[PDB]
Amino acid sequence: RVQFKQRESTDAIFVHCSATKPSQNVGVREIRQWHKEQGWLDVGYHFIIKRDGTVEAGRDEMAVGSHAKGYNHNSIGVCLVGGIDDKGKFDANFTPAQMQSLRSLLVTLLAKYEGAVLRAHHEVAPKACPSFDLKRWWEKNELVTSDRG
Amino acid sequence: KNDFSDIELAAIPFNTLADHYGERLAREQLALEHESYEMGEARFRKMFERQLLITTLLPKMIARINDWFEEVKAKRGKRPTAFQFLQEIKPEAVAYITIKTTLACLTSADNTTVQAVASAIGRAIEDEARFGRIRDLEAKHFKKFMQVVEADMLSKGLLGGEAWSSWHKEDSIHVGVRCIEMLIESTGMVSLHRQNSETIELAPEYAEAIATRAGALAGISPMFQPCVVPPKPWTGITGGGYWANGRRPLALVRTHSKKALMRYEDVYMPEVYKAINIAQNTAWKINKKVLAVANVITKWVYRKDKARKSRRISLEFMLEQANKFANHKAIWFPYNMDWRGRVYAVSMFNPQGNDMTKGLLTLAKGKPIGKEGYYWLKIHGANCAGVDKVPFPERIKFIEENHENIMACAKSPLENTWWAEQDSPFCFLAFCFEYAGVQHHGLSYNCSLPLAFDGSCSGIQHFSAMLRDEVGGRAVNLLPSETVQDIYGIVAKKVNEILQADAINGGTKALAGQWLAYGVTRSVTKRSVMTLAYGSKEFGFRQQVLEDTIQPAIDSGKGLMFTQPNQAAGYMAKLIWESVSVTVVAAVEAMNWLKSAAKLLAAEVKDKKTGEILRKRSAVHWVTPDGFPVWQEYKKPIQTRLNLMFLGQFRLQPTINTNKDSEIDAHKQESGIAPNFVHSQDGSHLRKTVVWAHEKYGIESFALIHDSFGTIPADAANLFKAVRETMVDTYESSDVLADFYDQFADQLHESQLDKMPALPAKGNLNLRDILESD
Ligand SMILES: [Hg+2]
Ligand SMILES: [Hg+2]
Ligand SMILES: [Hg+2]
Ligand SMILES: [Hg+2]
Ligand SMILES: [Hg+2]
Repeated sequence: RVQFKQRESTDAIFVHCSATKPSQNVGVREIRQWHKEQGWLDVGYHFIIKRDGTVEAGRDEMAVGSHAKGYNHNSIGVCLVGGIDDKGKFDANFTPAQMQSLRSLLVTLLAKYEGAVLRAHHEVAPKACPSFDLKRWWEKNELVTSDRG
Repeated sequence: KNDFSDIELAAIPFNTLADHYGERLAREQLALEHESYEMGEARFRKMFERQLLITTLLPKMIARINDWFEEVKAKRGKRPTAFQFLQEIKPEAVAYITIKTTLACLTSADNTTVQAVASAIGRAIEDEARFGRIRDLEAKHFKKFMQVVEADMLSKGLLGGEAWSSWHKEDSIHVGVRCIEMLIESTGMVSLHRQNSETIELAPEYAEAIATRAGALAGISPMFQPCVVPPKPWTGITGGGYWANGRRPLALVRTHSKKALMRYEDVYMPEVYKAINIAQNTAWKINKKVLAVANVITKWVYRKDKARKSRRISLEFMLEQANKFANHKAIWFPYNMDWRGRVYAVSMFNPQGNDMTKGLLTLAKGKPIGKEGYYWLKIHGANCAGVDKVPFPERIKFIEENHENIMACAKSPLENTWWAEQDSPFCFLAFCFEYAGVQHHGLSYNCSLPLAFDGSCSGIQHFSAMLRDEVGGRAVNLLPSETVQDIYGIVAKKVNEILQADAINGGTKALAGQWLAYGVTRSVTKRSVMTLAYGSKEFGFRQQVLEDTIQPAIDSGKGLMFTQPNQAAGYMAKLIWESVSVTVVAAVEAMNWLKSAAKLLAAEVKDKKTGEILRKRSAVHWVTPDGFPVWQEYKKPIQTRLNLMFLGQFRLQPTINTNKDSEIDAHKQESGIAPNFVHSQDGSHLRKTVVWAHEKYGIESFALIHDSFGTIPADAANLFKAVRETMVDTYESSDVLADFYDQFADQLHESQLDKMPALPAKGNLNLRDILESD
């Protein structure tokens, strides 16, 4: 119900990834709780993709979010449920049904924002999100664990 | 967020105020604003010389601050905790900001602990510290009814910076304590009491000074003053109302930390800034005739002797201000907000104070009263006397029946003193004056005295609208068409009626004697009937009843009938509650609904199943219809006491309020949701109404006093229509309680916690449009 300002433009589309394990079927509800605790009036992402395949809508598509910093003012963030091994580190264990969802969403967004560029948080951050080589998954349906791409 | 130099900055404010209101004024505004940090050599010399309180404390203080400055510097091995802090601050300010703050703080008959007083002064020194340059320069720009509001035309170097202080709380305390010390030694102004706390005593010397004699507080004004040119429209969350770039910005919302304040930044909500800003443009002026009286009249146990010694410094602080702008054709007041919504006026002297302040002020722009005006003016002045329970028709009369008495008050001091005998002396005297002038220039005069009106209760109102019950919406006196009658009284009859009824004629449920022997008036079944929030179910009626009528009757030996105490109270409660639970049904219904969402929202996941099933005890938030977000998060404090034995003698070891590393307080968190929500509403109704009465009916001047607002009599009649129509527009355009449902539901645990209370059933209320006279 709370409304946020509008981005004067959309230049990037980032893919991040909760640090949740394959046994946690979390979603916007749960991801928002974290954030409320992280001190925020609402979830910082625009869309989030459940292990299921379901694309739950977060903040309004065209709204300054809280996802990729120093970049929030102009981009859409997408959090992929999953991305951490059963007690360990980054592991591209996303579901194939969850990857097709991201595929169609991405085409749509990149078409509706001519010029907009597809990126990854571990491309501007010392962290391992989305935890996998994107450009490889994008250009080849090959999904590999990594912190590059 | 710095883009331009420390000069363009010291430019824009002046160069915009000059291009705008005019050049003489552009310099009167800032000049005035800088009075918060330093007086000035100009204002001081023409004051000191010209008169060959305040030319005493200032000279002696700048001294100590200079003696000590280098005394330390003796270049020996130890530097105190406040030296580099005080050092690049010009003591010119230091000694002032210290005299100026210490008196302001003695205003509070509430708290005046070395810790408070010290920390108060502390915060200031820093503002100066961080803005001492942009200020010093901006000054050089020179030597020591226009509607100036704009919505974009502000140069992008007027857009508020950091409102929050950076210093550590401890530090802030040492700096303040040294200024406080140097104050006592150079000028024996204040002294410590009950040493081992209270810095509030003023030596018996300056004490009698301020009260007794002719206007001493001359050069000592409040840290926050009224403007002499339209405030600045807000946008963003800091730096509004005021202009001076050489100062510390204000904050849209008064928060408990920069972190809390910072969560509004990204929030989009037009109506809030429209409201705040409309309320800010209202032009005002001093009511000199009332001032003329107050000027003279104000000169003519242990637990209530403290207020006497403090209400005096406040009287003087606000009679020094009223006189100060007594001639200005007009004046303005920048405004702020609560974390819950409320709009508060920044300056100490404002239209929201005791009745003397309320009377010393008046709208500076009027319309011809005419028939209606003159009527509502009457209704107004009745309420001003105290005749506000009885109905309007017999309300008017009281006035004509006293025609020649009001007029007689055409020689206020000469034995009129009648007005002084009214509930609110000056909030009334002003009335007579107004009354008189109508009776001399006719229904043609552009009168402007703000007429305010308060309602029996707002909340029992919105819930009745929200839920759509009649019986109660009509009980309040304001929802549908009826003949104004109080609810407080209505709940009385039902109490008594029941008493006799089946108490006598039906343990000791035979208390219908103890009470009937004492009397059950509307003055006993009302304190609780208005506490439908914090004070709650019958249980809350007991301690209030027991605290207000019973116990205070035994004290004077007027309750002999009440053999057994508590049990008496508890009996009435059952009666008050059953009577309310019938008079205003939806209000009680709506309140349980929340008392219920309150259990869930602030709970901790109840699965013991041990797996992906946890939900931290966290914050609870919600949004009002105009878009304003409310964040409630009561934290248990984390602190560690200090040690200070600095005044030679007297060891003091106060507790540093907190250190900001807290964990929730599940009690408050739950018991604070219903009430904070209702206050939250009042806020959002007001704002909405003000915007609506400025567009729909183009009203320009708004007076807002403790959630009662009024305009000039001319417009008085339209506010009402404005109010009535906003309520309607709200609860017709959607189901707000259904929305709040979803709003809360959204903050729970998957489904585990989705054990939400069913929304109360709506009733049948005449077509909302029935709410208005039509
Ligand atoms: Hg991640
Ligand atoms: Hg204070
Ligand atoms: Hg009044
Ligand atoms: Hg008048
Ligand atoms: Hg009330």
